[PDB]
Amino acid sequence: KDFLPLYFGWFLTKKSSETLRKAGQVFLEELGNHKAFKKELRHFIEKLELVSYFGKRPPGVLHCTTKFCDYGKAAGAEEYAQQEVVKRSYGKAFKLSISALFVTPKTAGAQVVLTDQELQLWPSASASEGLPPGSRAHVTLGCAADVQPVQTGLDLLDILQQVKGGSQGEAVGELPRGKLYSLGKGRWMLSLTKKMEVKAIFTGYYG
Amino acid sequence: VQLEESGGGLVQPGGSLRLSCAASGFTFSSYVMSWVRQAPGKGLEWVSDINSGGSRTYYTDSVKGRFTISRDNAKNTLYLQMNSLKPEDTAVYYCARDSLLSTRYLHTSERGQGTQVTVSS
Repeated sequence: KDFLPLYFGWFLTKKSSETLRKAGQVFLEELGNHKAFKKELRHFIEKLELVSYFGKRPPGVLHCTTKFCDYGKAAGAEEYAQQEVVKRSYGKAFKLSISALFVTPKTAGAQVVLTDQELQLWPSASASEGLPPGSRAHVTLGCAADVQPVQTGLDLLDILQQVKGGSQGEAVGELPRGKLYSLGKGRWMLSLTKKMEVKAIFTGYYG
Repeated sequence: VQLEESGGGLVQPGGSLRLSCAASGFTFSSYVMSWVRQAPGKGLEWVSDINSGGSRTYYTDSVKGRFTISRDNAKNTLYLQMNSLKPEDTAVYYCARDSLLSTRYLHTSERGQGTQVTVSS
């Protein structure tokens, strides 16, 4: 038998990956200097440099995972890989929209919003109950030392649960690229005025 | 980008309203469209959204089975049929461009002026 990838997903072009990575680093520098963040440093961990705090960063180019397959060992991996839309789309370019950036004490990431065509590539957990399909879609930008990058999607889902119910509060800041919200418990969300568009190739990563 | 809501009003619990939102200034048939609402003393919260062709809809668990979102792309109009209304449904309702997940509705330029819905005796 042939094995499957470690995971499928959208892998950004170098130019797009560079643009988004730089936007994430600027956000981290801006957020860490904001009075509202500094005041709540107790709920999070002299000043903290968030670039340092998020000291594990993706090597190479950034990506947005669809289905983790573990070469076929993960539940649902074979069903996912055999879909016509997955086979037809393999190697094809797509444009992903980034609508928000977020930081928690564990991860820093970018929220991805998918087109209908891209949702067809999203696979069919309790953390996401009552949210739209594809809510977990994200690009990991940084993790704290003891954190695994899969936490980024769980962090996003938790943020979205508060946003859904209107608990994001009034905006606590305007940054150059959008509106900043303090969600409590170390969680911060920058809702971008203009969605960022990044070009990516849907393919499989093998390690 | 223009969004004009209408259809709000006062109703008794169990009653019905239909909100409308006429869109202009963009290619309406290209966009997911959303309804959000803000109850007194609370933040803007999700209600429902609908994809461009109208084939996919989303509802928060709190309105599921009672509200129906729909659209008429030829008339560039979005609708929210609100049945079996409860006092908990009292709020200002806003139509917004793009999906709920996109949080476009958090930006003033992306939403309409809002329409009052009040449910009591």
